[PDB]
This record gives sequence, structure tokens and C-alpha cells, in this order.
Amino acid sequence: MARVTVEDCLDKVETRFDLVVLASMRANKILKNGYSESMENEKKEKATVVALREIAESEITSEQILRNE
Amino acid sequence: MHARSTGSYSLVTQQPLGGKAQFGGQRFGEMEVWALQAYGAAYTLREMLTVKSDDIAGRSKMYKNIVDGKLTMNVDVPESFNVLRNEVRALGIDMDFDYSSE
Amino acid sequence: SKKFDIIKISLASPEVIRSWSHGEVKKPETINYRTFKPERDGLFCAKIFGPIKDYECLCGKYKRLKHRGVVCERCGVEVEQAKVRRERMGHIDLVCPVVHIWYLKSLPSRIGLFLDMPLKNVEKVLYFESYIVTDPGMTPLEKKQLLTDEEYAEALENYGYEFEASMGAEAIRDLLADTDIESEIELLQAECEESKSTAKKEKAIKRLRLLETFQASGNKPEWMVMTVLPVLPPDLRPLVPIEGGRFATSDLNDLYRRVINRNNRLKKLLDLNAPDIIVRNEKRMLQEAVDALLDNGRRGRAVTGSNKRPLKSLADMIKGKQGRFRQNLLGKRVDYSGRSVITVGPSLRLHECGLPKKMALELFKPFVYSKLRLGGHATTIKQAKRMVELEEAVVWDILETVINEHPVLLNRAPTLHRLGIQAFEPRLIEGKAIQLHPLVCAAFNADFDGDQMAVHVPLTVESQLEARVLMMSTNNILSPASGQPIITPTQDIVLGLYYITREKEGARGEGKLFSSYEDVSRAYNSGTIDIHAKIKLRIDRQVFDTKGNTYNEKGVVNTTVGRALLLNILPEGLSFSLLNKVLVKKEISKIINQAFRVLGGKATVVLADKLMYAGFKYSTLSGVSVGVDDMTIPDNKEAKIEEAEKEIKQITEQYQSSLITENERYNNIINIWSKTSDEVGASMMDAISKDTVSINGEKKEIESFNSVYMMAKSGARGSYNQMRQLAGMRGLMAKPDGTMIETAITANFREGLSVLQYFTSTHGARKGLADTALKTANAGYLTRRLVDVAQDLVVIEEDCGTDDGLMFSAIVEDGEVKVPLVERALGRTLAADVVTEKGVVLLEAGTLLDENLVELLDDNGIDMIKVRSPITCKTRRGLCAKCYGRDLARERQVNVGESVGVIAAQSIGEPGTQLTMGLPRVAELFEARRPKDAAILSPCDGMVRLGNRDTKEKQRIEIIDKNGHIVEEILLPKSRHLVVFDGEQVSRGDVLADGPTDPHDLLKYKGLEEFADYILIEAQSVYRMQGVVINDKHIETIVRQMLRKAVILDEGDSKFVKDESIELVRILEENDKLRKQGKKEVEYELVLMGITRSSLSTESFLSAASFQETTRVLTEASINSQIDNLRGLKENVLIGRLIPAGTGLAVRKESAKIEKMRE
RNA sequence: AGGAGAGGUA
DNA sequence: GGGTATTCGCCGTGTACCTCTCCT
DNA sequence: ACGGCGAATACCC
Ligand SMILES: [Mg+2]
Ligand SMILES: [Zn+2]
Ligand SMILES: [Zn+2]
Repeated sequence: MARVTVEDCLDKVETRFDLVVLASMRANKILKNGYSESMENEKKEKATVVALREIAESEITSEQILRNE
Repeated sequence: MHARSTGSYSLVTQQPLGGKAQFGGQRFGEMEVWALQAYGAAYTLREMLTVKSDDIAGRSKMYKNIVDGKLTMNVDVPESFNVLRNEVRALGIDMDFDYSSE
Repeated sequence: SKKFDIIKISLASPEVIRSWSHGEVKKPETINYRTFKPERDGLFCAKIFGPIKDYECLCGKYKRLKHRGVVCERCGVEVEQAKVRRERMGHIDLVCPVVHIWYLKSLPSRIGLFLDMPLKNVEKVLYFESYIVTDPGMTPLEKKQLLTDEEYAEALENYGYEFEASMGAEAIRDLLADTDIESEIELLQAECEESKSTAKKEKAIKRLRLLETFQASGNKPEWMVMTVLPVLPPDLRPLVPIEGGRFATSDLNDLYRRVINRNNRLKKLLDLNAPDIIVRNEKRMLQEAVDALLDNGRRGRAVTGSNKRPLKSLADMIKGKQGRFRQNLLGKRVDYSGRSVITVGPSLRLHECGLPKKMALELFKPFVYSKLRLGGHATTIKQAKRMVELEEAVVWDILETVINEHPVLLNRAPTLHRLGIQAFEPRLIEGKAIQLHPLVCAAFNADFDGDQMAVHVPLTVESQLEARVLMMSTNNILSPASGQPIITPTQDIVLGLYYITREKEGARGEGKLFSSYEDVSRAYNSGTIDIHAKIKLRIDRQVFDTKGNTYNEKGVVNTTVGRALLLNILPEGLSFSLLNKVLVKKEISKIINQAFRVLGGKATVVLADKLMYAGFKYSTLSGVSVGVDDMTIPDNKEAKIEEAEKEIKQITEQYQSSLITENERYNNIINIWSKTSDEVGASMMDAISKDTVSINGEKKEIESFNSVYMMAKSGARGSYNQMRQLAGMRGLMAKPDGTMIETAITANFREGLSVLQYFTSTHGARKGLADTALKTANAGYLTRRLVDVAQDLVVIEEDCGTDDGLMFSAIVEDGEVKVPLVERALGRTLAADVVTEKGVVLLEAGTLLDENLVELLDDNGIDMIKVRSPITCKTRRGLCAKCYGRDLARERQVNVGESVGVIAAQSIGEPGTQLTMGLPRVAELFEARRPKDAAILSPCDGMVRLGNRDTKEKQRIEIIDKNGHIVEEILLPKSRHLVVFDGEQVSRGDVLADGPTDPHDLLKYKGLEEFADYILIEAQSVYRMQGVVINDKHIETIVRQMLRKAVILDEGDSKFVKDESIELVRILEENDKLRKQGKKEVEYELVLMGITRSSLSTESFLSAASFQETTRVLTEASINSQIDNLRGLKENVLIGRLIPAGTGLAVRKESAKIEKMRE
């Protein structure tokens, strides 16, 4: 609860349950891309908060783009 | 104090042992399940019931995943429900799964 | 669909039991004496049940995986994995049939009902004490007639042969195997057409409900008598060794041996043509052995083992508090889990906990193995596992980076509601206790005199996100049972904030003029100005108001030094009028309320932390203590008590001349003492509250700064009676029965009680302590029942379109308001328009009432509105968001997927331990108990009359017969009053007697609305007397589960007045609206259940068998061959898949959008 | 490994 | 024949945790 | 031990 607020994301998503579903899809796609093991052990963040933050900034993803069918 | 990550399990039900003298494991009782239900935590409640206690095939895969940094989850059925349906048919009753085409 | 969709429960034919098995067990041999190898055809054989070691046969000829599907020839054993011993059964070929004890003694008996003979007569034929004529033959006899084995020779010189009769279980099996079900339906439906439903047209009704059940499924009735027995796999009744050459064997092997050793005995007795007088004694012994194997205690006495303790059967490993359902399927001890003692740790942020290094290193151990083997410290996991046990230096920083943004949940001992689990962010401490933020303690109900806590680790990203988004302690700001906050400062945060914001009249630095918070700070830190001195301060800040606009607060206000020192923590949006008062507990909760409603979530969790720090700091700097002179004893006490004594002496002076009997030694002396107790408790607050100064001719009373007074008036800790006993007088005490001990304790704890006064106060103390522990069972039972009746209620859609509800008003006592219409209509949406008395409307139907719309209800003189209740929702198997209303914990409208049932059940139950004198009343309400001698209502209208022959059956003459003829007659006892006078015109629902109010005589005579009104005001008048506050939308989502079955009136496809679940009546009465035209749809009447009957009458057998009465439920489910669509909350945890609520709904919904987008 | 009895904590 | 009026059996009675000895 | 519920049977309308 340092610098990612759940109130910041409840302006984009619904129900506080949709937030969990969408954030988990985003996080799973981040983690199934590498994101570690090579050079950034203590130089990055957790995919959970990285995915939860891109929703609170209208960043790399919005709810409609989060699919990647 | 007593923490535990993975120890050794029972024989009949295949859940963890309990009591800090063997290696313990805390009882996530039923009142503690009503609370996860009142939050709507479905993913937290599905793994505290299968991959953490007695999904025999799921424990090994969860441990092998964490140590290797992967993601995969099948929750086949808790091995203590196979124990119950196997002793309800040790009476004269037939409890079984089905596919509902009608 | 790739996995089962239902679970069905049948009856097992002998032909299908022999298909489960893999061989017959014949000898009661478990294991070899000296070597540890199974016998040949015993309870543990390896040709039957499977190999003992993985991928090798018993003798050792094929020990490999290279031989997958080989069966050996030296031994009949198979080369396969040894897990199959958990799954693979065999059987026992009985030579005598034996009944199944469940289908005989489960009350009712599905066997004494097929034949229509009382079980007292079936038990004689089944345990060899009488005969039955399987066939009377051409002989004149009857069929199901009991021939005494002596009277079996009735005319053996004239009856002889050419008819059949026997005894045992083959008698009953032959009576079942040849019994014409269609024909008994024929001549039984001809016996129920009579409509003579007095005494026989109820006992004949159940028999055909049973006989049509067998025609429907396919189960022959002769399968209730076993001709073959199955034996459990061996790895489920295990033979683990013991310390020192022993075996802690099971009781399922004892009871299997006690059956094989009578089967074999009776078999080779049959071979020899041994006499019948002993072969029958054997057969009766084979039957009781099987009845004990299935469950001992039903019929036998106590069939008992070595340690004089009765053996545990198969029907005990699935039932009761220690069976399989509870204790193993709603249970499950878990990994990645720990425990410790909790300490206070007051420098934490509300979202944090202190976690020892020693615990956190165990709990997070595979994460650490991976992060070692990742960042080039160990190559294979063995060296990493090795450096974790030596506790190197490179390990304690990896552990700090691994648990960084990885939350954990903490739980306390009884999880009474859902705030008993919250997620936190761990920070490694050193020590062995857990640090718990001071503000999350009233949620958990914890303090720090010994309590412990458990820590669980979420493992998956969908559970790590669920921990942050839903459970994390920063989201749980308000109660789900009310709207009130749960992070309100409590005890010595309240005392610091109360202390610095009081004010002293003539103080040092009084009247100064400051322009900032930096000014008052700098001037205070110099020791030159008081903290209670009145000052003037200049403010300039923005303040949001009710509508949402933002005006500007300016000027120069009159403050105190201490209040203005709090101005630094107030956020922008809140007015300084909040802090500019004395800050008792109530006002701090109001500050937090406003901060949440006007500013939101993180603003409130920052304001709370800052108030915590300020209170902790300024209670210290104050040096506030308690001595023995704070307990100031009034100066009138001795004279007050002496006058009470002289009055007591005069009362007994009266009594000695026989002028009064019970008053002159009771109810008068006790009133003298009860009045003096409170006069002295009044004098004691005029001494601990007031003060005195007279410096500049200043002789007057000022509010005291006494430390005992300031602790109570702060609302921090302490009452007026607790303070009355320390420095007033303790007054009257109670003997446990309840009466008052005539001699009052005229001493307080400060001067000290004597020994004859300290004795009489131990009765009450022991009575209280005894109540306290013999009551949590009463409340835990009620809570568990409520969670089983209301569990599967979930909000599943936004609107149902209904337009019906309930009339809400103020719940007056008949003397005064006691609760306003506002605070009762907040959060509830409107079902009808709210037109005013002049004619114009204010609010349309369908408006979610909130705080900005309920003033219109009170400012415009409205006093009865029609709110969309959940007793009246039109949704099937769920609720809608617009009939529920507000969330009560988010201060919004509910979301789709929000489990209102559990939330509703553990908000009536959690305060259970706080009300007992009470809890029996809410039990007798939620259980719909038809009370003793309740009343008698009025079924029909007309005029009133009467008539009786003094036969204690006073009839009714409600037939007015003035408009024609009428048939309106009743009966009653002759020793009771009929509330209707000798004449009246009483319509449906009038009372022709007086007494309690039956909740079933309100549901058919007055409809659903009077019943809802009754139970709703009744359940709340019991919680409000103890000051407990539950929203009445929680009692209404439980009454909805008491009205869910109806008694039929018409018929389209079902029987008559037989009950039925509404969601069944409603779906067919909607096919007929399509199928034929309206096809006389079906008309029905709602009836009322209890919370236990409603939960046992469920349409799920898996969910009712988990609850209680497991055998009474499983026998019926197997005879009716019921099917369980999983469909529910509890049904879905037994088989381990996502519950249909919360995130389990939303993943289905949000995935329905993908297959659409790929099309 | 499991169960009994007895005590104790919250 | 119908309708009570006892009479008798069945099912239920909070959560988590620690220690000891004794039996198998 | 206590309570509440339900099937069983005997004693009067
Ligand atoms: Mg405590
Ligand atoms: Zn072999
Ligand atoms: Zn509705």
C-alpha cells in the first residue's frame, strides 16, 4: 500500500471483483514474458503491482485491450 | 512460534499433520471459510482447500512451480472427498459423478 | 463437459456391488505373524487389493516399470503403482441375506412402510422370534400374519404343506421381491380419493408417496436387503505399526473379522445339516454382526472393544462434529502457515504487520530457494537448501526482497465475522512475537494479555491480488453490519486527544494571536505558553459541504493551544469546526466518518494514523496516572447511610407489631437501600467532577482535571457504575436465583470490604463467570444454523423489475419514537412515489436514498414510505442489487456477486455473546416456534355469536346468516376467554382469543406484509435493548429463506397439498404460460418454516448432509435417487472448485466476453 | 501414526 | 370412526492451540 | 442433563 491505491483503479473498473480478474490477466501476461531471471532481481517490482498500476494510470492497458485473444 | 512450509501428511486423509510437535499446520476451520466467502475470495479459498492441503497431485506441482518460477494450476479433487465417497459406498449406497446431458 | 456436472446418489444392486470388487475375501487374516506381508485371501491380500510397493509384485519376480500390465503366476498379484490400494475394493459373499439397518431403523422405516407392518413386528421376523406367511396358499390363512413358531403347528395335522412360511431375512426379502407396486397404487389411490382426512387419510398418504418412488427410479425394493457385502480399500483402514512390535489396528478390521468368522461358521454349519435350533441362532448372530459393521448403537447395546469403549462403525466416519464433512471437508489443515504471540508495535502504518525473521524464513522457503538459484548463489536446489539451514548472510536480504510486496493474512481464534481475517504487508522484525497495529485490534477483538494469531501465505497471483484488493486492512474501514467505523481510536489515543483539547480559563499566554500552526508550535515548544490556553488563530482553508460544493473558510477564530496543534493533520476538505471542540470518543468517530464520506479511502487511513500518533504522544507528555486520592469519597456518605439505617430500623419496628408481612421485611428495605445507593453515587460525581479555585476572588467551581474522572468523561475507559463502586457504595447484591440480599454493601473498594460483605458478592461473580462460558455454545449454534439457511443467497443481477416492498415507519414503543424513519430508510430504495400531503411529489420510485435525500423525508413531514425489500424481490435463486440497497461497508450500492447471505448471518450471530438476559428469544423467532397457547384468529367474516354444551369444545356461530346461509364454526377449551365479545363483525385476521402471536396465524390470515412487519420489529427490539445495532436489511435476507416453500391449491403436473419449493412451482407455471395457454397454471399458499427445517428441506443432499442428520438424509437421497446440481456455495467447497460468488462469478462473466470477441 | 483420560491458554 | 393425550425415542448442544501419561 | 420434535398407542368425543 505504498504507491498503488485501489481507489485509483476503481475509477476505471467495476465491482472490485472485475479489478481482480483483469489485474490477474495482465499479471499473467507480464510473467509469461520473462520479467526476471537475467539481470533485474533487486531492480524491479512485483508483477502484481506493476499490473495493478497500469490500470490506475490509464497506462499500457485499458480494460478493453486487456484481452489479447 | 512454529511456522511450517511443507512437512509430512496423514495416511488416510493425506492432509498435513498438526500440533507443532510433528511439524504442525494450522486448522483453517469452517468459521474461517465463512469469512473468505463473505469477502468473495474465491481463488484464496480454492487453494486453501486443494493445493495447500490434500490435492496430492497438486502439492507437488505447486512446489515444483514455485521453485522454478512458473504458473499452472489444476485442482483435480481433494483426496478427502474420494475417501468419503469410497466409504459411503462401503455401505450399500452408490454416490458418483455424472455428465448432465438432460 | 471435461468434468462432472452433477453428483447422483443411488441404491446399489447386488449386481453392481460385485462390479466394484476385485475378489472375495474369505479368511479373517490381516497380516503375517512374523514377516510383514499380507495373507492369501485375507482382509489385506495383494491379489485382491493391489501391490504394496510401487511397480513390483509380492514375491519379486517382476520388480520394474518395464512390466506395466503384467499379472504374475507365482502370485496372483499385479505389477502396478501402490496407490491403487486406496481405491480398489473386494467383497464378501454372504450366504444368508441380511437387511440393511438404515432401511429399517431410520425413523420412518422404508421397509416397515413398503409392507405396511409396524417395525415392532418386522423386528421379530428379522431377528428370528416369529413367522410370516410369505404365501397363505389355498389354505385359508392371511399373508402378513405372525405365526408363533409354536403356533406354527396350528393344524399341522390338517394344514401341513402346499403353502410357504419362514422367518429371518429371506422372509422379508421374499415379501419385497414379490409385491405388486402398480396394484397397490391401484387399490391405494382408491383408498385416498375419500377426502375423509381425519385419521386414516394421513397414514395412507405416505405409503403411496413411497410406493410411487420405486416405480420412478428403477430401484427394486428388494435391494434394501443385502446378499453381498463390500469391503473398504485397505489403505483406508490402515495397519500402521507401533513402538515395539505391535499394531494400532482399526475398528473396521475388528468388525470385518467379526463378520467373516460368522459367515464361514454358518456356512460349514449349513453344510452338515446341523439342527435348525442352532442354525437359526447362528443366523441371528450373522445379522447383528453386519448391523454393527454398518453402525453399532442403533439396535444393539454397545458392541465394544478392548478398552471398554464402543467400536467405531462406518456410519460414524461420516457423521457428527468429528466425521468427514465437518473436520475434513469444511476443515483442512494447511501448509505455508504459522503461529505466534502478538505484541503492540505502535509505529506501524495501518497496512503493516511485524513478522519475525524466524517465522518468515520458514513460510517463504521455496521462494527463497528459487531466488537463490536465480541470482547465482547455488546451482542445484540442494546447495540452496543447505545454505538456508546454515542461515547465511546473503539469505537475510533475499528474504527482505522476497516478502517485499507479498501480503499475508492474519486470523484470530474465533473468526466471528469477516473482519477477523485481514491482509497486511509484512516487515521483518527480530524477536518471536507478531506486532499488530493498534487500530486493527477492535476488529480482531484482540488485546495483548496473551492472545495468538495465525499467518497464512497466499501463493498465486490471483490470490495475491485478491489479498490486496479485497482483504487488505485499508479497505475494511467501516463495519458491514452497520455503517460505523472500525478504526476509531480507542483507549489512550482518546485520552491524549481529550486532554490537549480541553481548556483552562485563566492560563499562561491567554489571548495571544497566532497566524499559523508553525506559530503555535514554535511558541509551545518554548515552555512559555500553556496547552489549555485560549488563543486566537487565523485560518484560510477550503471546505466541501453536503452538495459537493467547496466554499472558503477564513477569519480569526477563538481556539485553544491544544486544538490548534491538531490543525496540522486535518486534510483539505474538512472544516476546523471538527477539531474546535473537546474531542470525546464520539467526536473522533464523527471526524473519521466525515473524512470517509467527503474525502474517501486513503485520506481517512492517513488521518487515523496521524490522530493515533498525536494521542499516543500527548498522553505521554501529560504524565497522566492514577493514585488512591483520585477516588474521592463524598462527605455526606456517612450521614446518608446512617439515615438509611434509621429508616430500616423503623421498618422492622413496624414489622415486629405485625403491621406488614412481606413489605416490612422486603421491597421496602430494598427500596431504601436502592435509593441511598444512587444518592451516594450522585454525591460522588459532584466531588470528582467539580473543582475549586479562588485566586483572584475567583472562588467558584471549575471542571476538574481529576484522572479518574477524565478517563470516564473521555469515553476512553470506564463507566458510572464501575466508578460508583470504587468510591461510592456497592449497594445491593444478588443471590443467584435473582432475589436481592436484604443487607447492602455500604462500603466501596477504597475503604475495603469486610469478609461477610466480600462473601455475598461472590455469588454474583460466579454466576456471571458461569453464564459467560455456558453461553458461547448457544450463540455459536445459532450462528451456524443461520449460515446454513442463508448461505447460497448472492446478488446476481442489477434489477428484477419488481414494484412491491414494505411500509417502513418509525419503530415507536407506543410511547415515543425510539428510532426515526430517517436512519431506517437510509440506503433503501423506493418502490412507490413519495407524494406529499398537499399533492406534489418529491422523489420518484427507484431512487437509492442516501444522506442527501433523507432530509426531504423529515423536512417535508413524511412518515411512511414503501421501500424495495428483499423479502419481496422477484429474482430466482438470488437477489438483485436494487432490492438490497446500499453496501453498508462501501457506502454505495451493492455489486453483482456480493454474498449477502454469509454477511447477513455473521452479523446477527457475532453479537450473540452480548445478549442473554435475550438469545432464546431470537432463537424462538428464527425457528418459527408456534408458542404455547398462542391465540385463535378469525378465518371468515360475518357477525359474531357462540354456542356450547360445556363439553370443553365451545363452538363458533360466526355464521351471521343475515345475507343468507353460512358455515362458520370452531372449537376451543372452555377455560379461556374469547376476545371477541358476544357480538361483532370480524373479518379475516381478527382475534377470537388473547395470548402470544403465532407466526403461522399471521402468514395465511394476514399475508406476508404483517408477518414481515412483526418479525422485523421483534428481532430488533431484542438487539436494541443491549445497544447492539444491526441494519434491518440483514434480518430480511434471512426471512426470505424462511418463506421458500408453498402448499399447492390447483394442479398442472404435481400432486395436491404436498409442499413444493417455489422455484419449482414458478418455472412450470411459466411453461404452462407458454405450453398450453395458461393451462390453469397452479395456485399456491406460502407457508413458514424454521431455519433448521428450511436447511434440511434443501434441494441439495450434499449440503443438507453436511449440516446435520446425515443418515436421515442419505437414506432418503438414495431411495429417491436424487441428483445434486452443484450450484451452491457449500456444495462447491467439498469438491474444490470456485464458489459461484465474488471473483468466481466475475471470471465467468469476464470470460464470456472473450469467446464473443474471438467471433 | 491413531485414540482415550487429565490439565491449561485465548 | 374420530381426536386428542400422554409415552417414548432421536437428534442436537462454539473456535483455535499447548502439555502429560497410557494403550495399540 | 435439557430441549424440541415426531411416530405410537390408549382413553374419551
Ligand atoms: Mg486477550
Ligand atoms: Zn509374483
Ligand atoms: Zn429485487
